[PDB]
Amino acid sequence: VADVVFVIEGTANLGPYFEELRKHYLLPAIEYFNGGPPDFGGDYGGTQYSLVVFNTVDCAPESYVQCHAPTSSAYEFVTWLDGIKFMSCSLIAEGLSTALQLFDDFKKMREQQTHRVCLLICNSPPYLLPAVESTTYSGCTTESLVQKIGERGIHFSIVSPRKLPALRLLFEKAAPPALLEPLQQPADVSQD
Amino acid sequence: FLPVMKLFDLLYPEKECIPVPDINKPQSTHAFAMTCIWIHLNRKAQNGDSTLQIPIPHSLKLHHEFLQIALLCNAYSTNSECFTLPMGALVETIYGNGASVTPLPMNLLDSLTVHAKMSLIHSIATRVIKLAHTKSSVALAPALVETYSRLLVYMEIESLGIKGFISQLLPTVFKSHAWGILHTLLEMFSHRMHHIQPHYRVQLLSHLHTLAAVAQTNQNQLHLCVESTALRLITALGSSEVQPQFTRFLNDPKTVLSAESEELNRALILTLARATHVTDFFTGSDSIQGTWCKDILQTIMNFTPHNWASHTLSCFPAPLQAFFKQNNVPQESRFNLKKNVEEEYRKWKSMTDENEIITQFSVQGFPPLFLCLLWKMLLETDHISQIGYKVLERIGARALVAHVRTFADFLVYEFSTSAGGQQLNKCIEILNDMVWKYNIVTLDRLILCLAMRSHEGNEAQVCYFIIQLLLLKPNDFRNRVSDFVKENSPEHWLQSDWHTKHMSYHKKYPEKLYFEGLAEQVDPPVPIQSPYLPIYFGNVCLRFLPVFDIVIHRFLELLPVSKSLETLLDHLGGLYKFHDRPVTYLYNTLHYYEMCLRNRDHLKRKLVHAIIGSLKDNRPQGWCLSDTYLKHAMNAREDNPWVPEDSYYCKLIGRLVDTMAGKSPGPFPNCDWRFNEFPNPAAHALHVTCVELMALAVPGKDVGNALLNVVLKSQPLVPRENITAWMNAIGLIITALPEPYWIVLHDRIVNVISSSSLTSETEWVGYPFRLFDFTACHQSYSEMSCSYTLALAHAVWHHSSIGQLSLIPKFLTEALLPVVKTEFQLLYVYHLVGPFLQRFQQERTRCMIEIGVAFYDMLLNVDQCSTHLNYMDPICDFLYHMKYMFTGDSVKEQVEKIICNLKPALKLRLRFITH
Repeated sequence: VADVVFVIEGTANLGPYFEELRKHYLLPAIEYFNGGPPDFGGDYGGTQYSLVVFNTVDCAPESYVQCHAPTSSAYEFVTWLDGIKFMSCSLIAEGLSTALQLFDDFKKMREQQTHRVCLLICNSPPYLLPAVESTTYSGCTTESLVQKIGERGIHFSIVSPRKLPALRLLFEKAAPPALLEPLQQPADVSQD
Repeated sequence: FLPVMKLFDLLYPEKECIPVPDINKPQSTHAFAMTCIWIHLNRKAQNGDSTLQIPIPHSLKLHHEFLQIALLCNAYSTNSECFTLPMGALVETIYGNGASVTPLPMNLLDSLTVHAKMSLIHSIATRVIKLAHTKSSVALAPALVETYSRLLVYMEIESLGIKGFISQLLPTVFKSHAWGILHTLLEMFSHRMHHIQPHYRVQLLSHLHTLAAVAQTNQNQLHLCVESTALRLITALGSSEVQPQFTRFLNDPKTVLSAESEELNRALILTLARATHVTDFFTGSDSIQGTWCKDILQTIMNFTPHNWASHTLSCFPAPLQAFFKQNNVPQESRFNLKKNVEEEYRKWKSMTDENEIITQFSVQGFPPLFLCLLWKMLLETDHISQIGYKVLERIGARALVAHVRTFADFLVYEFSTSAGGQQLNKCIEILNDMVWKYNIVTLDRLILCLAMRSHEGNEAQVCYFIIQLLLLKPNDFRNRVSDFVKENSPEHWLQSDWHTKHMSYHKKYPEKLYFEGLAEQVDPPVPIQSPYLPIYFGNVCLRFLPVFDIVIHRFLELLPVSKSLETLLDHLGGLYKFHDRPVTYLYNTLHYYEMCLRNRDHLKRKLVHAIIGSLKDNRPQGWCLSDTYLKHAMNAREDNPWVPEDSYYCKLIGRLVDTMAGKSPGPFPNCDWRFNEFPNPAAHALHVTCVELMALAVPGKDVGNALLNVVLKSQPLVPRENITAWMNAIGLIITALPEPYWIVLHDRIVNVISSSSLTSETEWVGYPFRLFDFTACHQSYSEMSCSYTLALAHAVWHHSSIGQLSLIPKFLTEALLPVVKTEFQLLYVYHLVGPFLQRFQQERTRCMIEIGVAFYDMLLNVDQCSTHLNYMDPICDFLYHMKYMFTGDSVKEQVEKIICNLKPALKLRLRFITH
């Protein structure tokens, strides 16, 4: 219980749309996974969760990622919701690998397993067509998807906007039960 | 409280798991507090219905629901709707059975009961008010009330709680006389509570006086018990709070404070005399502030006070009561004996036809008549036949006051006529076994009436003999307390077996006071006068201290037989089983004695070890200076232990300089930091310093001398860097000791060095400012003797700024005139006097002008024998602000005639001062 993960990518594509996306989808992430509207003590028991943020590789001189949410005491994540950065493709795969390694570290040392689930959020239809020339990972977004879903039993998900990206077709490789068929027009489900 | 708690848990509870359970059966609540605060957070969030009910207790999950008797009664979950667990953790009152009624006393609070304060407040209060409201017909169930007695920090933080408790006791005495409950709780409260708030204690005094006055206590003739408690309320409060409290009860004596407890009123005025001398409350003025005590007199004058015949009247600084001392009706023109024996003979001859009429002819109860029957009886084995016994035990004390009043004269006359009692050994044994068989005297009022008119110089010896042997010859009680030494004295603060101990004690030797110990034809027990039986012995040993005061303060002419009263107090060690406060008992009895202590000096020559052993009725090993003297007094104790006192005094002051910053958790503060009169270790420093310096007679004069010695003849043990602590220490020890002890400081400052050479060719040291003011000796250099002397001065000035300063103005006018020759002498005396004038300005304004003209007089001197004044303008502006900031246009006329003699420069400076 109280397990979530956020991955924001649609900065340039959903700059203004991010407010409505939060008002319609980010509220149940706290309303359902907690008692209600969030100051509480922060522990390492597993009740905490993570949140990763990634930007466009093109509109970036040298920096890649700025992930910061080890525990967040389930409120510090609510603190830096509006503390996002803004920047055409996006090449988000290099940022999905960050969440991959993060949940790998979680399963490696933070194992008390609460089967922490992960959710991705994008507005542009990204693709890191060059999957090479990286630091500690040389896989594509489909390989990352099948590794995070098939190899790792971590529940994957991607909350797309009203439009139709390609990830809605890439969902077909989600071998574990993701429950991404019905859209969350009512309160969001723990497994999207 | 939630944000600070969260920040602390993030900082202090920097962890994510709960390892190391650490059961810690003895004490663990100081460790598991995190679980308690978390449960409190959950309860607050549930009351608020938000914040996810303070989620994730996982941080201390093991300690979260660890709740699933005497070892782990962690009553932490008592926030709300869980009071069953704490109320069952502590054994409540018993309801099944019904003089033992409440068994199973609990453990002392220090074990684990130190925390239960926010929960156990009114539980026992509700219990007692419930049992008192309906009725108390069966034997009184509450007897574990001793638990409620020992609530130290609890009653400390909830003084309003006990205030409400008393204001709810008032409806209890309103219901019916508070017969059972009051006589159960009040005695144990008085005999168990010591460090009570002074204003709260005087409120308690007013309450008890009001309840004892009205209504009548004819059937509760044992009411005198609370009177004994009154004595304990007039003992330890005289130190400082007497003056602030005098206005608190300012309006009470204007109507009622001396209704009938005239003996208690004499006792309290004696205690007030004790308090006023510490420290010299009337030596400053004796003309205008006299009304401040006249009000007190204004009460007792309505009820025949001060019937002392000036015998004991030797300590009042204001002997204005001598205006009202002739109405003491002493001996009633000496015919009182004839009158009472004539009426006793009339009664004895009329008993043949008056026993059926004396019931209807008991007008006024015949106050000083019935006790005279002891001599007429006992010739035919107690012919009273309870004829007047029931007539007596309705106004017993109120008639026995006059009974003993006339019996004192009777006995002194008889013993002066016999001169040895060879034939009056009969009445001697009568008075001896008068305590063996239960009598209604309880020896509670004998010494006061005996000192009224019998202790006169012609008859002081017979009354001293009375005080000596009326209680010491009977061996029914002295042996009982002689075996009672190893019961409460070694184990005093381990209250867990008190119930059975006191039960055994007061059922073995005594039975009951109302039980007529006189063996007449019938003896109906009537076992109904048993409301509570906590103590039968504390009364006499509590009253014995003013007995010592009276026998020592006025009868000191007798040196040899004083060894007998020493043996008597050796037989009365229990006298010192409650409190060690001989400071006032030495002051009021030593005021004018230190100069003429020779007889008392030879008495103390043997009383040193006697007082040492009397104080030794404990085992905390706390008082070492006494044991240090003992180990330094192996042989020839009259001369040796007073020679190396200076270094000794070092250790003494050493202890004091360790009382504030040194080894604070030492042997001194203990047992129990709150009942040995410990608001501070200096309070215990007081009486130990007193008893040390009261040993010999050459001290007091030698106190200040040896202190100045250890100052300039600095022993290698005396450090030079933290000297100011030693300054404060000497200041305290001086402001603590009586007047003939600090009186030496006057000549120590003005006579020793103020004119060492210091007239014209002192030296090139003449620069006054850099050296004469203290703190110049911060280096090993710049340390002049005058500087350390000024420092010791300022110390004793600030510490003794209560009454010792009051004699200072006249002092300057008496001795400081023909000593001032130069100008730096004037700067020195300014350094001495100035910085403490505002202390006078606060309360003693009426002497400021004196100080003023004193300084002005100095000007005259420094105007006559003076060629030039180099630093005169400092004195000019000093006197300027002296006038304008403190005195103002007040002393203009007196100074007008004195400044006209100044030098032209001084005129040019103070031509606006004269304006």
